[PDB]
Amino acid sequence: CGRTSCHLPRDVLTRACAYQDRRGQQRLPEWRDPDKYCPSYNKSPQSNSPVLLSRLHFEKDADSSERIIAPMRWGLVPSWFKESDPSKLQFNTTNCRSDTVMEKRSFKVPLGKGRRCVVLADGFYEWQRCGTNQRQPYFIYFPQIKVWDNWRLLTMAGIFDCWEPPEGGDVLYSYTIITVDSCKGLSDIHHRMPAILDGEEAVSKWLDFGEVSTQEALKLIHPTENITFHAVSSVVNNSRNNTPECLAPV
Amino acid sequence: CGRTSCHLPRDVLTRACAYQDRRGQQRLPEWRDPDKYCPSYNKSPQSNSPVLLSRLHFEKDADSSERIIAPMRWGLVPSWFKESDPSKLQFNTTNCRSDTVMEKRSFKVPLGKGRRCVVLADGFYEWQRCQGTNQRQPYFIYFPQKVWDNWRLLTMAGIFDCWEPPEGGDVLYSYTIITVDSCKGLSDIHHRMPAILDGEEAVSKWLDFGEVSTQEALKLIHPTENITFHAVSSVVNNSRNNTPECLAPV
DNA sequence: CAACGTTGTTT
DNA sequence: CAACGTTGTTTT
Repeated sequence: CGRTSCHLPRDVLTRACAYQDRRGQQRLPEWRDPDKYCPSYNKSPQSNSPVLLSRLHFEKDADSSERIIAPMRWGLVPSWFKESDPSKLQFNTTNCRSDTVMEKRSFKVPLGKGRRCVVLADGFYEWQRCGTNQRQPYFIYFPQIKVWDNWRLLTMAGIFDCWEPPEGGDVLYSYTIITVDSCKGLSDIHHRMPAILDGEEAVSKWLDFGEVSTQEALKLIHPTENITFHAVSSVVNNSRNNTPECLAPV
Repeated sequence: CGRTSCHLPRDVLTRACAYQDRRGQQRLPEWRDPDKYCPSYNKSPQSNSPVLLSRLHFEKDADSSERIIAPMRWGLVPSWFKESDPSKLQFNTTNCRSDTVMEKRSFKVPLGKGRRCVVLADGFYEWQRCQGTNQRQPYFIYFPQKVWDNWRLLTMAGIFDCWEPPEGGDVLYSYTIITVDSCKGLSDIHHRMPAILDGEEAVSKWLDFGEVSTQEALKLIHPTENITFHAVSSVVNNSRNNTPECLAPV
């Protein structure tokens, strides 16, 4: 997808990410770079979103089932990118097609290093081509079986890479969201949907690059029907608008 | 090492190579190209020395435990060598480090074709760096045993290759002697020593590429303490000198 | 990390 | 040779 919501405050988001480690012990993920978390109802590519990844990416002797939550830049910048401005990337890595993921060098190399991450969101927006060229926006989320008390975060399959700015600076962590065919439920809205990891097991297996090979992890990548949506107002169309009105029903 | 002695006449050398085949039957090895054996007390790289190798290198239906003795050129000339004069080779292949042998493509490829051979010598010379001068002291180094009646030949682990002169001629067979760390007994003389195969079992297993894989053969390659030496005169320093005086004690 | 262009070794 | 080290555009 091309737009998400991820508005919850840091403390609330962290509690909504409670998980069981490989011994069945309930835990919260540990933050890296929490100050780069910027809550918004209206996230575009080139902004930072919180993602889950295995602690083994940061500590050599770590339990790969332990989770880090870290803000990462949406728009995978390949490790080999030669220019000094990540936004000057000449091709689009907002998304990564599931069907070609192991063929494309921007995605296959980091995937092969185990750089699998789970992109968090309240949900994603998608636009239906209406006739006129005016498109209708939808907010799309897990069914929620106030509402933001115990909201179920959407967990999208991503790949990340690490890029050292040639002229010096912090290693950039950036991600792409894997896309698949839209399920029947969404097929009238759009032809594509994100690779959604539905439940603790799918999330754990996507993250655990120490225990779960690329072949096994890619079996988790497919359309899913376990999703709902409502139409929203035009307010979300302008990426500068960050209000509860962006995902409010009409 | 960089210098050996191999001075015994062809008939005496062949009797000193008595071995048991795979049925326990005592045999002498069979010569190829005996006329290329030129006995000397003072052998340098690019000269020919007799080596043992499996008969299976020469006959498709042979008992791989049967041994050929054949003169080969010291200084492995890789099969890929493109120039017409083998002495133009820009790499020194007198020796092959045990620790990196599987990383070095000039040694790994022939090793993988089973081109393992046992380099024969009376013994080898090594030069000791004596602190406070650049004048080095030479030693003759041999198996523990005037004494040329029943002398025990030194049996060093070698790899060989086959090079066709591009402009035509006989296939060249050339060898490298594998090197390892010097044992404690020799550590004051030099930091390196040849890979010595101590006894009939080590020799048989190094030769038998039909029955003993690369992994198993490489377990035979290590420092050994079963070695003695004496200092010799400067006469051996000049590689043109071929006299009994080269390995005579002082 | 599959494709591709280069190089090969020790004291 | 063939094993090395080096290279590198993507989606709706």
